Amino acid sequence: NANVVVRLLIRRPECFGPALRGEGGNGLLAAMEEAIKIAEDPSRDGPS
Amino acid sequence: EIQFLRTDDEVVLQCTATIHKEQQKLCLAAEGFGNRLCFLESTSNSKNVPPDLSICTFVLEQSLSVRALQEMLANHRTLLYGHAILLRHSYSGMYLCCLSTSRSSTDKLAFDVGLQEDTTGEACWWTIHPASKQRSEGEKVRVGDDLILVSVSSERYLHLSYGNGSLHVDAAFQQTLWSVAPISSGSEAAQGYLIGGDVLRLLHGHMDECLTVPSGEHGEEQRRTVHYEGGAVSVHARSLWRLETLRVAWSGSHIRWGQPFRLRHVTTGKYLSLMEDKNLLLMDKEKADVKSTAFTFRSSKEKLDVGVRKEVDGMGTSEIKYGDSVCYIQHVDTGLWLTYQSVDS
Repeated sequence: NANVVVRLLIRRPECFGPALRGEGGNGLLAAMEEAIKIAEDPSRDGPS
Repeated sequence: EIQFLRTDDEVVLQCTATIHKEQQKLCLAAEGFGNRLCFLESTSNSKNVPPDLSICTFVLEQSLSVRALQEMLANHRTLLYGHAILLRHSYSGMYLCCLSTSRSSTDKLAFDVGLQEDTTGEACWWTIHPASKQRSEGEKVRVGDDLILVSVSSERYLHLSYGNGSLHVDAAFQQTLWSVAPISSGSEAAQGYLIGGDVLRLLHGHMDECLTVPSGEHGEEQRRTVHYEGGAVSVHARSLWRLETLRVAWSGSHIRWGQPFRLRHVTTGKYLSLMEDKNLLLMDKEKADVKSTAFTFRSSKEKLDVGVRKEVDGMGTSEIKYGDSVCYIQHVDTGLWLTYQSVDS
């Protein structure tokens, strides 16, 4: 199951999100810091 | 009928590229000497510039199955889909491989396709997969079919990348369809029997002359002109010409009488051509425009006007043979018959 899932995920790289996708996607650390900032700042975390 | 690729045929990997909303045909090439990385040569405008099939060409060497592959790395066959094939560069002698280096522009998981000397390792081995539903896994591969090549070591595909300003070939997880065209087969009728894409010397007299260019003093314009010389130039490399057929597919076929072709000076790299006011002259690759660089061999100097024959897709009959057969070089367009100025080394 692990091998099959890894193969499918690498066949479809969009599953990793905006980051980790490449071609302009930032690193995992940058994505996590950006998400922390988004959570801290309203009007980007909630609906408003 | 339907011919099949075999473990000794000479083939070219071709891809279709549509940029500026215009489809172009590009062939994988690799210099090998001084540059391991592979690139693409556009063969669409063969009438405007010559393609360098000499480095664009490859040869199939092995078609063994994957089980035997991993087995014997743990210790005229026919291509079948799913087999592990070995592609050897005809000129350099190295083998197509998936380099571990990652030069690809922000592709991360993609690699670079190049040439490697050692056959050992799964990197040089590629697996053929059907392009569409016409073919089936395990079925033998046929001439003219489209292929998907999968690297064993990296499990990526030979991918044509448009991401950079130029088109690149990289081993990525996106797949591009490659059309395989044959140049030469394993028959190779006897010896002699002039074959397209051959390096040869054109000797005028009783093995006492050679068509060469002035090269003792160097100089670009000195190399530019063409003359006849006798002596050790018959052994030097300045008297070597490649006979390039005007077609891409089956360019390694036997050359027949009346077949147009181009003559390229091997050392200088420029193509011999006619300009009526200044007789023969070499010129650059860019300027070779068929009408001026197209020559042909005639058995008899009489104006038979045989015209154009049907382009057979295969080895063909072996008309012109080396040494014994006498040939007359005739310009395809003007119809002139070479000759020497007989100026009184």
